Amino acid sequence: RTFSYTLEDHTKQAFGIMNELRLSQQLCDVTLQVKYQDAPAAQFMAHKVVLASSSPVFKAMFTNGLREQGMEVVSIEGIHPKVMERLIEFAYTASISMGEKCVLHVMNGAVMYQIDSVVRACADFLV
Amino acid sequence: RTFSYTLEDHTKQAFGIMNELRLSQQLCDVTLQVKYQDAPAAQFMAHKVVLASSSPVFKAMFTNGQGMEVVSIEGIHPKVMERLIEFAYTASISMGEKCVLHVMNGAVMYQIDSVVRACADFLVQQL
Ligand SMILES: *[C@H](CC(=O)OC)C(=O)OC
Ligand SMILES: *[C@H](CC(=O)OC)C(=O)OC
Repeated sequence: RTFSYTLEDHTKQAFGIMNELRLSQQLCDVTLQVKYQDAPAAQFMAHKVVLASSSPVFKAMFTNGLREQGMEVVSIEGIHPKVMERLIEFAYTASISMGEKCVLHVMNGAVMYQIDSVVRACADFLV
Repeated sequence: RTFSYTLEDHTKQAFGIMNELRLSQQLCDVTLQVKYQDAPAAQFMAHKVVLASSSPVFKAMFTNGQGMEVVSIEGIHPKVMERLIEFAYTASISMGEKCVLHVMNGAVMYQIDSVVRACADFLVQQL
């Protein structure tokens, strides 16, 4: 015989504690310090492989070129730090929430990182 | 207003992506050297944050006292460790009726309860 088993919500629960390691700052190999014009500078430590799984350009930033081992500090410009936080959380919890006055900026931030499931969610909200 | 959105198929897609990354040895920080009793020694590369997301033992291992790490693994077979690692990235596992005990023992070593309870429920069928 051949017995097979598939835990359905495993990916839901596995992502649940990958978010714990991000908040507890464990196993992190990238630090996204993002500074925006007329905005307080911020820092978000995350995991390269889990951000690569949610964004093709996050995947491209970390897979090619000469990357720093251990932990790589990445300077990011162009998006507000309060928008990058919305994107990183979506990459860890598969959900995103905000007010009606920021869905435009979050859409532009999600287009740059090609998180297409968010650019279509922000588009369906504005219709 | 308040915008909210949850992509349901996200965690399934993201795991399929970082499964492609482990099959191409990108963004990996582990080399699991499996040394069993007179078995052909095999090696498996994976991510600390992914193995920690599916195994409490792997979480306690990688979160203690950086960079790339090579860990020796003994007491487990390469093919049952390979099946456990594939479960971490695919949430699925498949064995033969003659290998259900050697995988339940491998899963009980790393406290992957979902695989343990499934294999233990298989043995009570023929009992
Ligand atoms: C928007 C802030 C936000 O999205 O809160 C969830 C913003 O930064 O204004 C430009
Ligand atoms: C081998 C099953 C086994 O008993 O190894 C511990 C196997 O099915 O490989 C796919």
